[PDB]
Amino acid sequence: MKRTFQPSVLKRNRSHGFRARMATKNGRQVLARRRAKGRARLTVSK
Amino acid sequence: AVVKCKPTSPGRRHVVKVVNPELHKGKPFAPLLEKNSKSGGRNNNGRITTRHIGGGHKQAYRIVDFKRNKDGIPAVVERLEYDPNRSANIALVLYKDGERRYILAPKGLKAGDQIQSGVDAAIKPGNTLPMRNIPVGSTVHNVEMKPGKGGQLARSAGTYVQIVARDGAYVTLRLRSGEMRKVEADCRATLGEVGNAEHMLRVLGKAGAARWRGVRPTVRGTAMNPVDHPHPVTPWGVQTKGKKTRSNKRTDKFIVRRRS
RNA sequence: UUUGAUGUUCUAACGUUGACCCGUAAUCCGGGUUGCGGACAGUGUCUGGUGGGUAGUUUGAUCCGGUGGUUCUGAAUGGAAGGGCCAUCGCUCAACGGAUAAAA
RNA sequence: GCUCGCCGGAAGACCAAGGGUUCCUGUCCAACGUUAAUCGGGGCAGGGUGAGUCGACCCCUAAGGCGAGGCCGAAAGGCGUAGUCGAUGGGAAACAGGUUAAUAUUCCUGUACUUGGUGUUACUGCGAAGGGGGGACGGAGAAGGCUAUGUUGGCCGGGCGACGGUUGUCCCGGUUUAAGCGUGUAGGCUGGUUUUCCAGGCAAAUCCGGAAAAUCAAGGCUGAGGCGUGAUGACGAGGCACUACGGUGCUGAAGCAACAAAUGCCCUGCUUCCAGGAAAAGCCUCUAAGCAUCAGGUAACAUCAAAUCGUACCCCAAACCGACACAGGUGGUCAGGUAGAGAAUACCAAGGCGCUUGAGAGAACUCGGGUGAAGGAACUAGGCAAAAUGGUGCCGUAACUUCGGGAGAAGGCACGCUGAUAUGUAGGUGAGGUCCCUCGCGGAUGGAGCUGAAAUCAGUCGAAGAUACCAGCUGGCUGCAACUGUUUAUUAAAAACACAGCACUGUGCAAACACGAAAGUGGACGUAUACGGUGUGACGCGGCGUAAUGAUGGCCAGGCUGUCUCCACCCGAGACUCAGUGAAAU
RNA sequence: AGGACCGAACCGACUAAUGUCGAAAAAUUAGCGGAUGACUUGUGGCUGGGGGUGAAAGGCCAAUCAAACCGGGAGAUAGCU
Repeated sequence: MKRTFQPSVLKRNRSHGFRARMATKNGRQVLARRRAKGRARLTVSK
Repeated sequence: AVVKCKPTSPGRRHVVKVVNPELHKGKPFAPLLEKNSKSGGRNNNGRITTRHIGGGHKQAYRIVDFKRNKDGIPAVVERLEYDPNRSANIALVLYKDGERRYILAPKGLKAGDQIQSGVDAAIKPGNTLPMRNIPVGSTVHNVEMKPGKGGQLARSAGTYVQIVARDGAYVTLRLRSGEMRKVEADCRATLGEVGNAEHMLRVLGKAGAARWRGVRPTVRGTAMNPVDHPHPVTPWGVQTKGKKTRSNKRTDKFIVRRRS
């Protein structure tokens, strides 16, 4: 059975990319939370 | 014409086709073509607003001249074509000035006939005359409700409206629904009745006909769960089967009679 | 003379998902012209009815007090309203120590 | 290195997505490989990715997203125009051979091709977000020419050979060559030349469209393939000389005919059908504004540039998704020989592998199978499972029926091989010669040669010739449901859901209905022969019947058999012993 | 021509067996139905939680659905263990 996750760089970038996050106001808040927490990888990117 | 298919198999056993030999067996006039992207019942929000709509064979929208603003320009009807967007076939018209357009083909229109629009036009079927000029007690179609609107009434196959009285600047029209409407005289209309009157004889044979025509399966209320459907009421709680919903109070002044 | 309810007509309010022109290589939008309706429709507050479509729930007590007398008191003074004192009265509120005025 | 076996429409080769050096070499068994391992997709070091012609990049855009102004909404924010993104699509160009341990359509050898800038030469009107053509399209199906590809024959080099014969009608290996260039054929499309005029193509136009005429009847467009150049070039079986003994250098004969032939090309072709089958850009043409001694364009020549990014490796898997080196899943292309209708099936070429625990014995028992005396469903809730038929050709095929179907109903007989018909027939293809020719890829004779079913007779071997794999059990009664189809991913595939049809009701369009505080949308760029909701579900009169249909419920009959009386033997993996690694619930 | 017939790839799992601390958190073998469409699939987007979608089973919404997941109210409350 095909599993739930089917990798695709284009889909990943356009769904969870930094530009996608910044497009919406809430994504900016999510990025701010990530920066405050201090995680090295703010978002998924190559 | 009407033809009954041999019952060679299920899906042909109950098939009745409406064959029109005089239709054009070729591509439509490309310059007047335009794309028609299906919506599947979705809207701007992307949710479903109308049910039982989706799929279907791809079709191209043909621009049809309903207003008929070419006044005093005699034209020749080149041929007839099948318009997927209308239940009635369309007709290609070439004007003397050298321009081509589409019109609705009435019952008595065939290839090679002559047509003319404007007030200075004869009484032959298909001509565009104001209802003021059209004699009372006649049959017309593609009637306009406002000057220059284009025409909205009697646009389906074999549909026509009767001019029943003439009250000065307004005219009374009986529609195929039994509706008596009062319309301004300056509005334009087309003589005769729409063609392709045999549109009723088709039965579509099987599910696939409607499926590729654009209709999707309909689910009855009883089979639905209480949460999904109230189950005689509509899915949204409106009581159907004998409950009028006409509440406008704006166009009622143009209403003379109600359906009986 | 104030006039309102109603009837006919009209435009200056108002609608125009009618037409023409401009910003504009623009089905949007705004502006200028006109025609169509026009004090109708619609909108804002209030209100009568419907409204499992939706939402919160169930399966002589008590609260309210009717009347009386008593200036006991009555929030600046004098009244009045509201409270206290004594009498009586309205519910087999009987699920009768009665959990809500209001629930299958 | 030699044997045995498996895949071979894949268990082979390419890719797309997805991983990111797992690719090659040197080097070691610290940890992993369900055991050892000197080995590896493991540890460390080094090397490896070469693009004007491959793709990305870039021009345009569909679905969709963002959205200057603008509308709406307490704010957040929602919608949307001009515009901007967005390939899953449309635009320009490369092929053959060779090379490393890893790149090649990128490097080397040869032939080229495409887009723009610069300068010269001779001409000329140029000039658009504007107009016209094209780009630009569905389903199904038949034929003709082709090609990739394969068979035979001729030719070339070799062989005559360890168990009988094999200088012979014998055997082995080769018999390949691209893109570009010119001819342009088979085939398909279309009637052309000239003049005059027209409120049409939101301005104009010599461009498109329309109307008139005089002229010929041919012209024009598209178009695979073949033919010569490409190429007395590369490649080429095989032999020769050295080998760090893995391998490297020299050489190199023939390189032809016929047949069959595809899902690939002519073919976005042609014929029919309703379900009527994208958009834009590049591209050819017309002019508007402005300039026409310019500028610009055309045709030829020389030159410059064509940047940047990925270029290893896996890609039906050990490397991707499944926590695993997981019996699972992953889109497209090429995909040959024999028998075969077939990409099915059995054995093979090319190419790739023996799947990361084995060695002994052959207990009960478990798992998957083969055989079997008699009965042939007596076992079982139940023919559950097992057993049996299964293909081609000839004859024949009942009741019912909506006249289509039932039906392959059911049921009867021949299938192998050899000679003749016929030194392989009919059929298909078709050489050379000859005659014509509006003269080349042009039309007739002709059958050379190749391929080539089906059928009759006679003979012949076997217990059995559709002898292997592949490959319907059959009929009757009967309730349900029109049928096809879909559903409870992961215990219910059905009588359930859905269905074409039927009937009621609502909606007159700024329509109803629904998402939205409202804007605005689908309905519908449709409109009463249109759409929404409701109940039933073909057809004849929710009730009665209903042909066909059904992995539907039940019963019966013919064959069949290990289901059973009753199990017995045998074939493979466990179970048992030895060596190495090594959990669990509780 | 057939929402035609037998039948490969492809789709699904209707029957049987093994697998239940299996190779697989529904798998494998032979039968099985469709296999020109009411078919399937690659890619690219839209429909978002009283909401979406649903040929409709109370089915699916990333192994969780008669109301998903993540952080907070929140150390909710528990006459209960």
